[PDB]
Amino acid sequence: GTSVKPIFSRDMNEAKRRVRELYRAWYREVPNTVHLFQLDISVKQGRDKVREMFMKNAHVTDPRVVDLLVIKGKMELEETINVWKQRTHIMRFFHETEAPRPTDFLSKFYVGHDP
Amino acid sequence: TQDTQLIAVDEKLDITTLTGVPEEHIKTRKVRIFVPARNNMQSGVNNTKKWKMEFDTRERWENPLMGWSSTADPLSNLVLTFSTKEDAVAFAEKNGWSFDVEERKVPKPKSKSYGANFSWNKRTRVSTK
Amino acid sequence: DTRPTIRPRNDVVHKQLSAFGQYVAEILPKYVQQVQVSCFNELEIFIHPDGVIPVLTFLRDHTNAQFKSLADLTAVDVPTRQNRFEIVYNLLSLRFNSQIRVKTYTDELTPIESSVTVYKAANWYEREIWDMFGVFFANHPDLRRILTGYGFEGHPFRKDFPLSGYVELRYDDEVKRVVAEPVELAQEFRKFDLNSPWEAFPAYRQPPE
Amino acid sequence: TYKFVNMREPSMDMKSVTDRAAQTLLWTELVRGLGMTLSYLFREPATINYPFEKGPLSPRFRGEHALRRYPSGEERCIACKLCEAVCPAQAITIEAEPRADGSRRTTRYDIDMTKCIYCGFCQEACPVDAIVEGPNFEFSTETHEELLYNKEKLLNNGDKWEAEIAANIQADYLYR
Amino acid sequence: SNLIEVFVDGQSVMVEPGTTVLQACEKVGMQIPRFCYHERLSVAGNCRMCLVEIEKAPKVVAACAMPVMKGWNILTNSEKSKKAREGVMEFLLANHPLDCPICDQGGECDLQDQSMMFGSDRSRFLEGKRAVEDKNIGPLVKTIMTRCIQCTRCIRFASEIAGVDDLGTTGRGNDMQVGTYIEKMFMSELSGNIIDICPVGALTSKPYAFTARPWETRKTESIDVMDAVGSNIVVSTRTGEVMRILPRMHEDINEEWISDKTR
Amino acid sequence: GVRTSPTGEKVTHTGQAYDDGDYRRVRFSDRQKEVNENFAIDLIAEQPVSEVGSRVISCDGGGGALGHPRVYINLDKETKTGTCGYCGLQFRQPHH
Amino acid sequence: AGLLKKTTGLVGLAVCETPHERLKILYTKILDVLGQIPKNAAYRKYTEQITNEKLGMVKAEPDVKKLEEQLQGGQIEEVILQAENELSLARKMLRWKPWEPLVEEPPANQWKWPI
Amino acid sequence: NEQAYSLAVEKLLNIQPPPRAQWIRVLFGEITRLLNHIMAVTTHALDIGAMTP
Amino acid sequence: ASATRVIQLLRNWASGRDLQAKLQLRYQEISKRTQPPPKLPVGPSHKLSNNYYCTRDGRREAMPPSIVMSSQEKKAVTPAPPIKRWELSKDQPYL
Amino acid sequence: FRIDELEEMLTNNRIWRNRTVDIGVVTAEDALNYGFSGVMLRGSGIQWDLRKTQPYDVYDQVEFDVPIGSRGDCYDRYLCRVEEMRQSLRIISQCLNKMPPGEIKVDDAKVSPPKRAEMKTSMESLIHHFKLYTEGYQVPPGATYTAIEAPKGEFGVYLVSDGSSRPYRCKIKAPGFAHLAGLDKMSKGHMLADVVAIIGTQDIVFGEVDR
Ligand code: SF4
Ligand code: SF4
Ligand code: SF4
Ligand code: SF4
Ligand code: FES
Ligand SMILES: [K+]
Ligand SMILES: [Zn+2]
Repeated sequence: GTSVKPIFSRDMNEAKRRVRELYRAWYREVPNTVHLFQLDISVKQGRDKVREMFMKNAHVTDPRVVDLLVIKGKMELEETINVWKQRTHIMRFFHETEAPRPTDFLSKFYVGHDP
Repeated sequence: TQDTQLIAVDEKLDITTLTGVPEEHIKTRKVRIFVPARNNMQSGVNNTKKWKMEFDTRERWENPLMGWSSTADPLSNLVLTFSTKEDAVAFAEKNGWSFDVEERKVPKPKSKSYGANFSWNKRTRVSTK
Repeated sequence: DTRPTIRPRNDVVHKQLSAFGQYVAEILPKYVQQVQVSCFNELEIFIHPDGVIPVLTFLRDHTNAQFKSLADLTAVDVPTRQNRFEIVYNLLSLRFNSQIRVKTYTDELTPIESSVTVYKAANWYEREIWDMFGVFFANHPDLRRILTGYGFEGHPFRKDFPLSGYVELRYDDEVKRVVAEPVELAQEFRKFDLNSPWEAFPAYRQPPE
Repeated sequence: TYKFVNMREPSMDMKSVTDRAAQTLLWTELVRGLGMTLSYLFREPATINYPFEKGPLSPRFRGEHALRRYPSGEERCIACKLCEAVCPAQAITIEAEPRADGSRRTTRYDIDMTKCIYCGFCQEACPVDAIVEGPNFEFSTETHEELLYNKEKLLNNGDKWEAEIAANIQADYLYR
Repeated sequence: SNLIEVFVDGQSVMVEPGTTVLQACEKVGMQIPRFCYHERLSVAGNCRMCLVEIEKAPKVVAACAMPVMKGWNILTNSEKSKKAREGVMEFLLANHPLDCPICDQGGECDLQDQSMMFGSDRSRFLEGKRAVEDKNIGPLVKTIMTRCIQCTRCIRFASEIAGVDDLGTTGRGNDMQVGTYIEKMFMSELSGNIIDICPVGALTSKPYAFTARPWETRKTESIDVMDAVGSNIVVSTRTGEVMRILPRMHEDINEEWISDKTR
Repeated sequence: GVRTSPTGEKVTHTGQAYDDGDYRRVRFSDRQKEVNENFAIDLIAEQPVSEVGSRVISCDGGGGALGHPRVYINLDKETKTGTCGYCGLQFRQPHH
Repeated sequence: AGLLKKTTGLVGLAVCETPHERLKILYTKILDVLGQIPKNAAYRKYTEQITNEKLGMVKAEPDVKKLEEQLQGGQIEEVILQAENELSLARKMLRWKPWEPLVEEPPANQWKWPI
Repeated sequence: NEQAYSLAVEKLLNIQPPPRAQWIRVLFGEITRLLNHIMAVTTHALDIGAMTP
Repeated sequence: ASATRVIQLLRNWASGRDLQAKLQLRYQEISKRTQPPPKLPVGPSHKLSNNYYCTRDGRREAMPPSIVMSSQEKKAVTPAPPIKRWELSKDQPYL
Repeated sequence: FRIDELEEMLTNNRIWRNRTVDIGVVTAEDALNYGFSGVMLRGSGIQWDLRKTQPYDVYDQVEFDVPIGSRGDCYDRYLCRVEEMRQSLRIISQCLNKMPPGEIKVDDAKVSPPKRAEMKTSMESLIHHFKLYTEGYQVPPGATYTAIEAPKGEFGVYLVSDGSSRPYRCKIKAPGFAHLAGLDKMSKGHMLADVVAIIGTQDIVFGEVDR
């Protein structure tokens, strides 16, 4: 039950290590993917998107889950590095065409039936 | 007996971030599990023998063209089957959807006898067949 | 004859396959869990995950088994069972022409060891499962996404995944590119309620409780 | 049984080697193909003068959907919605109603031609031969909305291609 | 106590004395196809689809009204039982009119489902069928009495459940017609429930009459608010629109019936 | 019969007619609202009432196999005319 | 063997001009490897049975063409190829050790397939 | 492909097609084989350069 | 869409064959497109007697997969008897 | 008379062979482990064909030879395809000469729609057609892997049905998937014109590999 099989990491410390050089690679990547892909993104506003995506899954505490996010980010890194990904997919993280979505209950009531 | 470097992991699964469901669909959506009541137009029974999960219905507007039933939530015509309610609730929590539980209503077995159609004094005597 | 519509029954192949099933069950009792042969003469072997490499090798190498062809490799997601995903390996023999099937189980996270070495055809098939069910494969040479679009999410063949997906893409002149947008159908998929409430096959009735 | 395709190894006598050397040097199989293509040049060109001449067809041809009607003029569709439950692409949509006369005709009957995959499942599903696919294929349109048909458009299709559909059904109902 | 052991096609179960055979079979999970017996209504043994073979017994017995006895392995899947079901349905499905595309019961007809499961695949009826003139019994129930099978469920519902004993039978033989003889006005508060007890489309819902084939409408559970009883119901909605309200089984609130006002 | 809307549009056999404001009428400007004139409501009414003299009458809709499934309507009620649900021809006893 | 066959017909392997001694040496090696395998294992019984049978027939009949006929394994080249594979299998699962009882039962109902 | 799918389906159902159905199936599957081999060879020659075949 | 004999002999010699026996064209030899109404036959179970579906159902006559071995001196057995060797082509063994 | 006509243009031509002969060899042993099928196997030299070894339908009663490759190269596979054309013509003749008299669909109406005559006259046919086109034939629970000799290669379906009117999971084994999986080992030093000569007898349509 509680006992389970790991993917790579044994404890939160080593998975915490893997996300470390994943962020390493993303940092060293962002500028030259901006240069290579002719991005309209800027360098700083490239890095902070990586930071916000890394902070998005802050709640995760199961190790195996952390290995899963790290290997999926690894696949993301390969897709970006050797130009298999395309500029549109890179922009996909930045929500340009997506209109701003209200947050307060009052605006939700004004717009339509939705929780 | 199955040595694969086993580790006690007490907290429940959080595969939510793995499933790729968007944040508002994993948070706002409320799913209920239930045994679907049989269609009263039918006497068939083998449709209330499974645990199905379905999600809250959302906006259904009519498109300008033919008044179709265009909708926005993808998880509207999505129903999942399960043998026992424990499997369904485990799936619900591990995925991360706020879940609601309804107990499996079953017909009470009633004593039925054809000899009740006729009687000497009881009111149960029928008046026509 | 008397049964011109019913398919012919070949009991000889059935008995012979059952004999080979007892054979393979005796040879590898460590990983084999349950072997059975279907009515239409198709044998299936239910093995523990740790036997993905050993059993396959025994089926790929043994003189009296002689299976070297990976017909296909597939996962069948079923959310009910505790380990939802089940992986099916389909093998075909050449010297002893026949089709065998071995089936293992895994959940979303517990990895299942990647065959590849036993059958180098599995590789691409292997990737599909990872890219289509979330079943990660241990030490697979390159487990990158194979089928779906770039930067995708989830694993579509999961039965919880909606039919229409989550996000489409289309031209936007405001940004002069194809952009991804949350789903908004022009007409919703009508889900018909088939499967009449009357029992079809008394033979396969689930026992009560 | 089987046949080996390429085991015809050559001999090595003086005649055979001279022939092979001549074929390699004095290009012969090259000339063989060069003369075959010449034979095809002088032949009768296979070409149909569209649109003056059209390709051969069959009475079973599946094309534009249409709603037929009885000889009395009444539409055959009783809105059983079998065709809607059959269309694999779900291109058919019906809303029924008790008409003023009473006969349960369709308030709405639209086929999304851009969703349709032209299978002929609807006609074989129809128990009154109401929905059918006419022999017309010449309905390439300019706007996407032009393709999305309506009940009135289907009725007009059944009233324009009608002698066609009646003749084809008369020549095909025995097969089906 | 008094629980008597009764086998069903093999495995045995504990059965209360006086229990009908069909309830004993239901105790295991396999269900006798039926048209005359409703669980909350009196039994009549009329459809004869409840026939089943008793092990070492010459003639088949009706599982609807049969007090089960000691032992008595119920051969549900016996060849004689299948033949009896086949013949009884062939008789049922002889004069049935060709209205399946035009009858609202289509797709949830019961009779259609039993034909799919336990029935033939071809008709040897070489003669003409029977037609019965329609008797109007309201703006609330559509009446096509040529489709009726004389299962007597409507009559027993009128007598016991509603209490308005006006729905009966007339004549004899194959010309027996179930109706009201007089052009009477069946206007009880529970009349609409006859729409859901009629196995065939002989009685249907007039307000909903041919608005949607019921294999499309999604079903969502809810509670009636027209009355303080709060009867459990199911709303059948297609394409973002409410079509009809059907009763849900609760056994504590509304059994499986609702008022015409609620419906 | 086809009749014109107060705006001017041709009503359909179902009764559809876009109202006065009804912004969804720009679709028809520079185009036409396709309506079929051969109304099925009235094209079945003028058909003669068949006077076949028997209690129960078969109807396939004409054309044999090409018609609708064979239905047996009942020519019993003296106060009205029986009709096949599929086609719609009104059958009646020849005044008994 | 008379005129040695030019090609076996399968391009993945060539002709062994001295096949009998190859059968002998490979069979002896795999018999040794099975001698390693503990007696109680059913694998050793079955494979020793088939291999000692095969060695008996190959050392009995010295004509290659009849060797393929009573060996029912096609051309002798794919036969020694399969013998090498059998050696490899026995060696590889020497330390896999499958003769032990099952590692553990499947979890509850993991094989019933009416859902 | 239709032959494959159909054969799977009525293999599940323990049903065999009538003999004429089998003969039509094999005849049209072989016509399909001719079609597909023509595809392969002709389009291959197109890639290599040959346009006439 | 036949030709002149002068061209007819030129194409045949260039093609090295007698192609007039059959051209890629298709002349009047085609099947007529107004065939008489075919009376289609029936199947085996078309009789009105002894056609009980109980003795003819195929789906109902399907048992669950027969369990062989479950987790809850025989010789060696092969999945199939070794496949034989095909024969060479009698017509054209080698192309 | 046109199959041979194509042959004469391609078979003995200098540059058709030179561009294609002995480019991208595939070893017979390494072919079957890679999951290769169809002519890809037959080109290399393994005598295997589902039409003969596992005869589905009436393929067993049909007499035909298969073309078996010699060198396992591109040219051998092309010749195998053409000889398959010719054996296809012979098979066509055989089935054309001996088609029997009988119905077209299984007589059991519960699985195949009834004929339109009994549709409009008989109750049973009407109900069966209504349910068949409304619900369909509910399939008994079970999983099958059905494989046939599609012209590309062996084509298979893993169809697993839960026991209702709808399937539970169908998987497509397309002959081109394992082919493209092995396409890396297929060309390991040949030129770009060679890789495009390879994807030809690789005969990979991108409609079934991609699913
Ligand atoms: S051919 Fe007709 S029935 Fe079939 S998908 Fe297209 S519109 Fe629907
Ligand atoms: S199947 Fe025919 S009759 Fe039924 S709804 Fe469709 S078109 Fe109308
Ligand atoms: S009630 Fe009668 S007409 Fe209606 S679907 Fe059932 S059998 Fe057909
Ligand atoms: S009218 Fe309906 S409920 Fe009454 S007897 Fe006939 S079928 Fe049964
Ligand atoms: S239950 Fe046997 S007839 Fe009604
Ligand atoms: K009813
Ligand atoms: Zn009529």
